[PDB]
Amino acid sequence: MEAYITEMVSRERANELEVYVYVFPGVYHIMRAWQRANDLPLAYNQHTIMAFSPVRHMCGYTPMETQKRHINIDSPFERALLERLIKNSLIFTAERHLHAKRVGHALRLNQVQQIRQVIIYEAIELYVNIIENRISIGFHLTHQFEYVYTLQVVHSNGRQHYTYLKPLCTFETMQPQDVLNVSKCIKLSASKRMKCTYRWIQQLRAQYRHLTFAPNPFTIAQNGYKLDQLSTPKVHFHRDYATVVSGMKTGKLYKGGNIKISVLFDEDFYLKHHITKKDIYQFIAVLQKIAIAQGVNMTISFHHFTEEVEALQPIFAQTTVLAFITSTHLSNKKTRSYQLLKQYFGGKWDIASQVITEKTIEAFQKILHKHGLKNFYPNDEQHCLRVIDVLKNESFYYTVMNILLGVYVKSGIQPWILANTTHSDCFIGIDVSHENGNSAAGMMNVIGSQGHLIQQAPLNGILAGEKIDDTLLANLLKQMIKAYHTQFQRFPKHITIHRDGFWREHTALVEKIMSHYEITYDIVEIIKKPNRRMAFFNSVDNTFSTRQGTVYQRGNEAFLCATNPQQKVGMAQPIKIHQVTKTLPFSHIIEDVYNLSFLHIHAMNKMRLPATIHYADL
Repeated sequence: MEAYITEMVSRERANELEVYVYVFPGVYHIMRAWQRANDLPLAYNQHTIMAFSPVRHMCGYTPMETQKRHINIDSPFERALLERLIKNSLIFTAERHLHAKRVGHALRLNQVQQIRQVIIYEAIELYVNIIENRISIGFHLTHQFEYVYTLQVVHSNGRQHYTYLKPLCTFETMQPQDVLNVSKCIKLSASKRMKCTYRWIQQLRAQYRHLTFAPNPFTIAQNGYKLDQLSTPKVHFHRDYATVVSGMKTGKLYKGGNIKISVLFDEDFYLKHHITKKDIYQFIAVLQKIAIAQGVNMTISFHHFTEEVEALQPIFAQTTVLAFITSTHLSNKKTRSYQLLKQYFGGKWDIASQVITEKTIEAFQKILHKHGLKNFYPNDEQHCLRVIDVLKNESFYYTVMNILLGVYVKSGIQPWILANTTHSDCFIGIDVSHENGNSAAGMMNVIGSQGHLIQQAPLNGILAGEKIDDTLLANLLKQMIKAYHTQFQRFPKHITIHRDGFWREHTALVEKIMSHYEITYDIVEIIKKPNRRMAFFNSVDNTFSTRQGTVYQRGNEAFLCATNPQQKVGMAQPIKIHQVTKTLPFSHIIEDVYNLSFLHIHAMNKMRLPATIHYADL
């Protein structure tokens, strides 16, 4: 089985709820005075105050008018007020009958764990919306942290935020060793999460009276959603391969080439860890043999380095660098080497995935010893081939590719593309945030039908949810259209614009440009943190399971599950898709979004976002 969602819809339409409305000649103290007395939930907007029951024993003030009415469906002012009132009523009943506590933006609800000096509480988060005259409540389960020791530049007291008597607990203020334990403890499975949410939510509705729900309101059939299953697209290496892994194991890359590498080796591998010199040569020979088997000619240049004579680019000058550095120095963020590596890689790249550390060398030695191939000449072809064949069937194999792909993207190499064209012809992506959602430097990408990059331009400013300037947006759109025209000798007939976040730009300018060049277009918003979860329920074994490529569709909104994570990492996080323009069918939009996410050419494991809004810097 049964599709589920962390959502629930009441059987009472928003225009059949009777409310008391008071108008005053915005006002904030009036609500507080009326809420302290008579102990009732309220809401306000501007000078208007809305409540569910008639207020009695007023502290003061004389409203211009008092009414017992319904609301106006078409009034944007009377809908946000009712949403606020419903959310406040839910918080009221949760805080009274369920003993929850309003902290920050969520409600602490119970106790789960304590690690060292940190208590971990589970907090529920509620969202109320009015869509097609129906009230829908969505909810999320998160975790909040609190230090246990009391004081004998930021301070906090429960919900009271005296930020500048115990201190606050945040990921920024965590100790280096506490982060790993906290992240491990926060991890929850699909069944644990989707049962802990449902238990508390269905306890909430037992003590609620203003709205009524079905006995089983969490099924997607009770929410107006429609289920869809999407097939996995094929990829192209030199023919049609069903899976990326199969192509990487027994295929030739889409584009080859030659690479000159300035290998960066740290001396600490010898002074402290006692690693033999020939081991580095053996590892490099293995990598070169694999690359030559893939059709890429890795050519070696070593560069034993320390902190002297850095002078910005130390010895590399924006060339491809193979990194050898100890994990103990990698963990230390204060080290200049880690900062330089981050600057060379960028925000999108993860530092620890493409860097060879002593742990990788130790695993290579363990494999070599355990298979009786610890002594082989690097220059011997048969020995290297046997080592490759041994490593092909191990779990270490992935790691090797995580390095090779790492030096393939940065060297202007395209490993694979899509084997079939999408429904649209060109994709323009505007990425102004990290993968989790936190803001970062902006980037505009242009992608063809089968996923090959066309153009890429930086975007400055846009620090926090700001509309892009009209002049800059027009210049960028014209530049990308001209780039496509130059490369393809034509003009696109359909362009999809993927936006990271909410669309705040001037749609009239886009319409004018598209009509000037006679190009049809669509605008789609992708939300990376929908704060929702989706799963299937099996009653025979009574568990919840997430299946990759699953679509829930309602109106012009959709939820997409595009990953299949293991039970060890956690639970799959969905993607929200919203269509603004109505030019193309929305199912085709969802399918294109799903297909563009199979272009994780930077890493061996599948990514969550489409490549339009998740792409490396050049």
